Amino acid sequence: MKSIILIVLDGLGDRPGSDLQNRTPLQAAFRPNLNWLASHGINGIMHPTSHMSLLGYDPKVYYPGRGPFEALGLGMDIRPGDLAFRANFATNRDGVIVDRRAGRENKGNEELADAISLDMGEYSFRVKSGVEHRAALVVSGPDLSDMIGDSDPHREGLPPEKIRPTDPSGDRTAEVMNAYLEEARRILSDHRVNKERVKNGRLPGNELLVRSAGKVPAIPSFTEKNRMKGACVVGSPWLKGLCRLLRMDVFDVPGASNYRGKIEKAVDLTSSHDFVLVNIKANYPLKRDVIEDIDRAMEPLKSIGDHAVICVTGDDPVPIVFYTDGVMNDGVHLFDELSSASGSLRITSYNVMDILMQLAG
Amino acid sequence: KSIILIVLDGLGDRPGSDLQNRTPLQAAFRPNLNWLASHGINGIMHPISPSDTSHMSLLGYDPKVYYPGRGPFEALGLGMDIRPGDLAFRANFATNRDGVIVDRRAGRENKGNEELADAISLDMGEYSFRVKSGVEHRAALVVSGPDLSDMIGDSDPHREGLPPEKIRPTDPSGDRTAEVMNAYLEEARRILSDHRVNKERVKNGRLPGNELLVRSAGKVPAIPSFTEKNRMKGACVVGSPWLKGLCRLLRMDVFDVPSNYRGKIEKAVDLTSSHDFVLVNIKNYPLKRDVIEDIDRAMEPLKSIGDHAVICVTGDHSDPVPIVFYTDGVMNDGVHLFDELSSASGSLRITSYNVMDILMQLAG
Repeated sequence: MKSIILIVLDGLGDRPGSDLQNRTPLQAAFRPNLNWLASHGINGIMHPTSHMSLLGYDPKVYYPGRGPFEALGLGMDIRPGDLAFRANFATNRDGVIVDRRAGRENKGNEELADAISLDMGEYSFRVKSGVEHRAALVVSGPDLSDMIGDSDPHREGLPPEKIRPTDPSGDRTAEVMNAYLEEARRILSDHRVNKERVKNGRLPGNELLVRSAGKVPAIPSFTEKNRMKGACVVGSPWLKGLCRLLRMDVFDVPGASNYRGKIEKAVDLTSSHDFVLVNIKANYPLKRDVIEDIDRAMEPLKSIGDHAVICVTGDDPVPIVFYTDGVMNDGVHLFDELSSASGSLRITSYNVMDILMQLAG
Repeated sequence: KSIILIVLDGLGDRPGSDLQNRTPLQAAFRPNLNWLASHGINGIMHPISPSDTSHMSLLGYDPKVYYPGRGPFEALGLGMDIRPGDLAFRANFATNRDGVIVDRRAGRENKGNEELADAISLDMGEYSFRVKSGVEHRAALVVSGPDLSDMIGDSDPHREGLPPEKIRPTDPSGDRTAEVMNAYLEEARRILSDHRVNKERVKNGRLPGNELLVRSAGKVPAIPSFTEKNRMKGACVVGSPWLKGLCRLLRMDVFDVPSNYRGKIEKAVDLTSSHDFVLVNIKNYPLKRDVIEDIDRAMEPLKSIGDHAVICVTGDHSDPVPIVFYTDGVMNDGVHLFDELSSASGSLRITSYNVMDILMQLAG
């Protein structure tokens, strides 16, 4: 049975401009490889995180929630049953939140994240810091519930709130979370980065203010879910992050853009994997030339039809094209927003993975 | 208790007058490394006897057996995944004007090679062929299938003026592999010769890469999992194609953070929550000093994770190196500084072989 390569082009669709003579970047672009794919394949229009459905997981049964999402955004590996918070490094002089953002200071934020990444009891606390005051906290351990309130008072002038239950399933999490917040409180207050800050007249981040608690749900392995072996040629911390949540191997291949390498690598993994998602990227003439680049990097694809199925799709409604060998052509000859609307296919994020499994046999 | 093994790769030794007759390591402001030496066991490790790596024996593999082979290793260095049972060759794109090898390197032209590499990467039923291209004429072929043999010769004749060699079996068990290879190479030279980049070369008075010359056929042996060899789950925080590829060989999870010492160090620390072993590879005189100082800053988190991890730090070469092992309640053996001089005062006198032992028999 054949392998699958699903290539998602971010940004595509777009609208016409009189700059490209009232055509989209996609219809303006010299795109012979994508056009070839179209003429030798089946064609259509797809519409709906769109990336998660594509991978065959209904979002909203499986959507992990904003907390864990941030944690994904900031490197960081969560697991089902883990509790995630969005966090701010903030200032707390004499028991009142004076600046929920610690002036948006960044220096040292990294060592402060580490210093308050720890274990206590059966529990494990991970903090990682992003841009300015932004940060994420991931807790893991027994009994975790997202049925709790926020630490963040939501405005200057209030003390940090004690976490409260919400409903009685949260009682444990709250007791545990208030005890962690205190712990982090002293460590933060005592750290040299912050003693440095007061001296030099800067605002210290001596509170980790947490909010938007979200529990990571069931989420079956990629294998469990789709009984196949999965790889992502993805650059972007959250996709890299999500792919690892579902246990698919990840490969970056960046540059010192590198479309060629991402396609060539995705073709390589065809040897050792059943399914390879490769995610592309994200002024009109420029948008055009970028597509023309992308198309040149796609020459490998026309010849693996005997051993892989190839899907290209964008990410309201976006073109989609399916090619493998022995596929009967739709009658569509170009790949773009108009011409592809004459395709036989009218599908949804969710049908993609099915059509892919069938073309593969 | 998890293990983080930090290999300081290319550890500037040999004293220099510039640093007042001290080493880069000895002159570097090293409080974190030194902290570990104070709170731990110290000594000198002798990397394994007679060779591009001592990393292999740290992950607990005797490099005498299951060294992959020069073929596989080339492929490994171009970022190609290999698995047990594949055949791997070093390769050159070459010019072949009517049956004779005229330039064994296609003049070192690189432009368009990767597309040529692609066009001759293909499934021919039960066998699969993957060619990736490197700097200049440099290439590798990996071939996958049932019962390949490396008991075969070379397609490369080693000098200009001769024809490409048909592949001969060097023993009865390579007769099948030779039949497959010769047909593939004939198929390949027909694809190449007709490609647009080679046509746009003869057109433009350049040297076409119309021939794949293969040599050093090597079959990647059985090689246990990392879990199979060591009975734990491992990850590598490494950049560097060869090392990443080997890590995928051993079936460990590979992670590449991209001078992000801090970030590699703290990714390793985050991985200790879900992996029992994590390998981390870090790659004039005052500048070398100032790098070691930059590395030392990155190791700040390590100071506080000994309650649930074991930290080890050594060097490697690019000749014995310093090594320090730390965890909670280890029993400091009296050395206070990390460098190739003061680490000699420590208790430990060991080889790369011994490292797994000290680690795992120290994590409980």
